[PDB]
Amino acid sequence: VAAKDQDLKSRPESVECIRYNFRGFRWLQAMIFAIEEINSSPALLPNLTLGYRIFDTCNTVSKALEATLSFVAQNKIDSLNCSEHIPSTIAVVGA
Amino acid sequence: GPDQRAQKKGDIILGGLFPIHFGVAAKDQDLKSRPESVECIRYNFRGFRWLQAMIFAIEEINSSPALLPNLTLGYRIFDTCNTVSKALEATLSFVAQNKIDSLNCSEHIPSTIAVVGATGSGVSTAVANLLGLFYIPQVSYASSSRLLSNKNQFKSFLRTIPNDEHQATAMADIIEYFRWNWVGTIAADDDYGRPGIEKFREEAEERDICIDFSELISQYSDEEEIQHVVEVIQNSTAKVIVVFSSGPDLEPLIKEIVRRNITGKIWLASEAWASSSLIAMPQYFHVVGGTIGFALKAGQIPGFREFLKKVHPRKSVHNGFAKEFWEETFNCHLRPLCTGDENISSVETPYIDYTHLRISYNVYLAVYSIAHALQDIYTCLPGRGLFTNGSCADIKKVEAWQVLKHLRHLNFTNNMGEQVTFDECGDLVGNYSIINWHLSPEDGSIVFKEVGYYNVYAKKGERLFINEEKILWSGFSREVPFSNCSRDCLAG
Ligand SMILES: *[C@@H]1O[C@H](CO)[C@@H](O[C@@H]2O[C@H](CO)[C@@H](O)[C@H](O)[C@H]2NC(C)=O)[C@H](O)[C@H]1NC(C)=O
Ligand SMILES: *[C@@H]1O[C@H](CO)[C@@H](O[C@@H]2O[C@H](CO)[C@@H](O)[C@H](O)[C@H]2NC(C)=O)[C@H](O)[C@H]1NC(C)=O
Ligand SMILES: O=C(O)[C@@H]1Cc2c([nH]c3ccccc23)CN1
Ligand SMILES: *[C@@H]1O[C@H](CO)[C@@H](O)[C@H](O)[C@H]1NC(C)=O
Ligand SMILES: *[C@@H]1O[C@H](CO)[C@@H](O)[C@H](O)[C@H]1NC(C)=O
Ligand SMILES: *[C@@H]1O[C@H](CO)[C@@H](O)[C@H](O)[C@H]1NC(C)=O
Ligand SMILES: [Ca+2]
Ligand SMILES: [Ca+2]
Repeated sequence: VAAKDQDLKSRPESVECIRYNFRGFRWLQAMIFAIEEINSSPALLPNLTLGYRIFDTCNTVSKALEATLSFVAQNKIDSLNCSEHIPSTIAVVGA
Repeated sequence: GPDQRAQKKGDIILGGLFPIHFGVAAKDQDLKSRPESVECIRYNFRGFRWLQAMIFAIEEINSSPALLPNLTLGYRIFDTCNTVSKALEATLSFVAQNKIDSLNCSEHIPSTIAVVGATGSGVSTAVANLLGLFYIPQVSYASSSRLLSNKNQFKSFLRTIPNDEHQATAMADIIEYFRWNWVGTIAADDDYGRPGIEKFREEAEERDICIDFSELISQYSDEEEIQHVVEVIQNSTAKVIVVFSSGPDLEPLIKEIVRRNITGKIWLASEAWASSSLIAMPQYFHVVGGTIGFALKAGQIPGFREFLKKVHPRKSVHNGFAKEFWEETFNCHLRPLCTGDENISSVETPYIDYTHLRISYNVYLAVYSIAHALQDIYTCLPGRGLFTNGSCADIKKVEAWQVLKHLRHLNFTNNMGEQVTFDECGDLVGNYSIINWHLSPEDGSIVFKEVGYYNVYAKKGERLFINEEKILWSGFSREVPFSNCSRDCLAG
């Protein structure tokens, strides 16, 4: 991330990721490739399609925690406490 | 959110995390059925006293016109049970409004402005990640791991308890003072034990001290690991053992050592178990007697004991923890049926039986630090301010990050006449008190006698003072033991 130190004189804003990791992009493409191959292959899990929601971590705990909070939204609503548009995540790959 | 809480509404809401229990049940999850909730078992009267200290501080602030007039503080306090999962449920409860603002329905959701907690360092680490996600200040009273001094990962963490670096240096100084060079080390396999024991290893390497063994223990350790550690201790010829562990995490090992009746070992304790009731009971004085340990500076809270004695399972409606406290204290159920008429003085528990207030004073100071930050928010001249164009934050519409900014620039005065500030790492500096474990001649319990101190404000090599005339090695002997690997070579 961008090491722009915040003095908290204004409302803090989301940090910015700086350098591009091509290897991580290749790993993400590997995940997508595996999912598509599974969907096409009828031998494994027929009549069923696997989806995905993949985020960025930038080797930072905060970004991965925001993504994880997005992952557990429905379970969070069930435990702590509306719309059913929230998709339940069966498993997470990472980090 | 979780139940059994302690809630009271006010204009501004503070969060709280305290160990009302020692730990959760160890029922394994076979996962053949849907996982249920986990149950906490052992009741911690000391953590309940700390919770009462926070509530007492809040009530004292709410009664004083000198601090935050026309504003009422509130509190929403939960139990952690020394477990990350319970604390994370409570923290998810804390940040519901901010979390739903970031990710994305009732407006009644109370917004926590600051959190007080927690005791452990792993628990504080998890809660600190979650709270620093939203810049909610978190002032802890007992977490002392150096890993929490990293501000790149923990943006909003503050402490009223000193760091553990000076304590490891103090242990090295003590070992050097009594001319030992052949020692052993034990630590808890957590974020508190490992950094401290590594710092001690570095200091001992600098002071020409050899270490025979280095073992790691946990409160969930199986039998195999316990016997491995015990055999490691038993084979070693070193009599001095340095322990960085808490009371709950050290109990199985001490029990197993007592079973085999292993004697003659000098125990150097850290602040976590140097005053712990799970290690300091008179059925182990043949093993842990003569323990040399550390303690924090005490504090004076006038009127705290009287408030502690006003606990009642019916009158105290804001504290949902009073019912179980009464049931455990009197062993009744509301087991004889409770009547709500007895005296807390009748039963001897860590709730009222205490001599100094050290962690409780830490909770007191944390609450007052947040209060003084809010006060500085209130008494803010429009010309000069810490935010953009030197403005001032609206006290009626105060946000958590503004409280964080004021806490980063905080300088106030205690009730005892001392200046309270936080450094760049949000840490606070304090003395240390050396104590030794003696046997009580009358009651038969374990007495903590001060035998010296550690002056952190002095220069290196002059910070330690010990009066060995007051020490009783193994509890009875006045002869300093011998803990060198080899006998000194004579002349020629
Ligand atoms: C145990 O070993 C230590 C070595 O660290 C001994 O301490 C040294 O004692 C000599 C004797 O005069 C001093 O000159 C050194 O300065 C000491 N070194 C220290 C204190 O670090 C100690 O005497 C030994 N104890 C016994 C009982 O033999
Ligand atoms: C830590 O302990 C030392 C020693 O007890 C304190 O230093 C003493 O301070 C008092 C006044 O508070 C002086 O009268 C003594 O002469 C000091 N003794 C020394 C310097 O050896 C020190 O103030 C304590 N630190 C605190 C309370 O923060
Ligand atoms: O960081 C930690 O885990 C320890 C826990 C701890 C300390 N002092 C205590 C007294 C009683 C109970 C627990 C503790 C020091 N900080
Ligand atoms: C301690 O010594 C005995 C005797 O040689 C040995 O059997 C045992 O394994 C040793 N313990 C450890 C932990 O090495
Ligand atoms: C433990 O060993 C000590 C040392 O001799 C002895 O005095 C004590 O009676 C022993 N206790 C038990 C229960 O064996
Ligand atoms: C805090 O204020 C006191 C005055 O009460 C002053 O003596 C001290 O130097 C100040 N400390 C800091 C760190 O600003
Ligand atoms: Ca805890
Ligand atoms: Ca205790």
